[PDB]
Amino acid sequence: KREHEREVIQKAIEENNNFIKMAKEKLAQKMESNKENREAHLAAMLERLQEKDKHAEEVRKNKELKE
Amino acid sequence: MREIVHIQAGQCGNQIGAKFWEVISDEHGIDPTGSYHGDSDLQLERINVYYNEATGNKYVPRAILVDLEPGTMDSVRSGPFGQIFRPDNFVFGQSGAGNNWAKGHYTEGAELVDSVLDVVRKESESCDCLQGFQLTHSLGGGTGSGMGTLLISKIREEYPDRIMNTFSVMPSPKVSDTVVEPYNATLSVHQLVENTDETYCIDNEALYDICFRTLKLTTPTYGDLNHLVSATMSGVTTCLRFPGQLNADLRKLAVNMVPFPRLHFFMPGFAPLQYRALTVPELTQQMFDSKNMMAACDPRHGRYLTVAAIFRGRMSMKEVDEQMLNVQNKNSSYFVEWIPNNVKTAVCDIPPRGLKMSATFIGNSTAIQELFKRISEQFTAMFRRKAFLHWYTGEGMDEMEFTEAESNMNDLVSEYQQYQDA
Ligand SMILES: Nc1nc2c(ncn2[C@@H]2O[C@H](COP(=O)(O)OP(=O)(O)O)[C@@H](O)[C@H]2O)c(=O)[nH]1
Ligand SMILES: Cc1cc2nc(/C=C/c3cccnc3)sc2cc1C
Ligand SMILES: [Ca+2]
Ligand SMILES: [Mg+2]
Repeated sequence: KREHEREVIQKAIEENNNFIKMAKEKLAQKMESNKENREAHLAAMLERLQEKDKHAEEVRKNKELKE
Repeated sequence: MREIVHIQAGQCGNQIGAKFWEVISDEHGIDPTGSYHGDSDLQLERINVYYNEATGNKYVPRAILVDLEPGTMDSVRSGPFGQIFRPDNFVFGQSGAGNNWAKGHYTEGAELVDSVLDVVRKESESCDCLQGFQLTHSLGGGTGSGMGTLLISKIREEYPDRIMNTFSVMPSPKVSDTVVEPYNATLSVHQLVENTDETYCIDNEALYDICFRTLKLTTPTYGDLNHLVSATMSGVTTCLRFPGQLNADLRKLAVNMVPFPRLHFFMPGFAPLQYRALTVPELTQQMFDSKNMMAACDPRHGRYLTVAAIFRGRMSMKEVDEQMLNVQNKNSSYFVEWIPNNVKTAVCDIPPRGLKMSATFIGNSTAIQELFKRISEQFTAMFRRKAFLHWYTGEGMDEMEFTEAESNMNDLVSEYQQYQDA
């Protein structure tokens, strides 16, 4: 009975610790996934704007090849 | 010298325990300060049974006060006979048990139990000849139920050859604090079946009915309920605390009352429950009446294995003997025929306060199964849907332990039904 008393209280500790472990990992996964997604969102936005620069330079270059 | 160590655990256990000490201290003539101021040497002849003699001729109860929260024990220390208790014998935590058997038995209570055992050991070591242990508690809560039975388990390990008796308050939906009371009670009963010699089953439903139907109290409080318990506990311990014809310790009393190890759950009774004194026939009639039973079980639904009856006051012992022989010979169908002379009677000259004479009933009836059946119904009603189980599994318990406790009490019930049809 004594060793059962030990098994119960250490099962309580184990479950409480696993809950904290899972929560910490799930949160770390989400904040990391979010960081990658938001950066990629802004990376794609700036790349389009940097594409407008490439197009604008070709416009001025195309006019330059008419003079 | 036949010393008894008293232990009280939890809210109910301590409030009832305090009232018990409040009552017997009055009977022995001990004031709240611990000084004796009686009027008879008979009050001191067996004073050592429940009291330790202090340095300055004071009498300090051999009591140990246990709780997981300081709330109730602060109330005791601030009570009438609060200063009479040994300060070191106040063992308490801070967390509480939250009406949870698991917290009392496995987690919170486990952290405190060794501290209690040290006090128990300290009291036991200073006993010339330890007679046994005595626990007051409820089974529906967390501390008295969970830690109470854990303490019993520990005491049986350290004192395997000592008598372990309990005054256990059974939960009831009529007088309830939480819905998990049947869970806590079922878990505790399994412990009591194996680890106690005598358990006085005090049903709060019975106590409520007595206060309402008989005592004509419209709104019974716990205080009113504990008044009945206090008076019963005084009566049960009367022959142990006072000189008389009965020369027996806890063991000898257990031997004559318990024919089967597991079947040791008694139905307490008391009479009267007024200026007009009762006659001996009236005492005997009421004493066997269901309305004076405190286990909320009808004795006519079962049979008596053994019966003990204690009369207090100056009365015709011949008339008492005749009246006891009257009830038995008028209702012989309710007493088992395979145990000759199973009804024993003792008389004490000193009556309790307020009454010129009284009577206390101790019945080992098979009708007590009605109480366990009732608890088992309430248990199964929730457990079949695994309701409120998360409170317990969160403390490390498994569903299997519940299934096992449920099965052991159904076995207990079946065991009682076995001897009812004998
Ligand atoms: N007779 C009586 N029963 C009580 C008292 N206090 C609580 N109870 C019962 O005991 C159960 C609650 O257990 P409790 O002792 O309060 O919890 P604990 O402190 O963890 O042991 C409920 O079923 C209540 O009906 C009391 O003072 N007198
Ligand atoms: C036959 C008989 C039995 C009996 N048993 C008693 C129990 C006393 C007790 C007190 C405190 C704790 N545990 C048990 S009183 C009594 C009186 C008679 C006649
Ligand atoms: Ca702690
Ligand atoms: Mg309570």
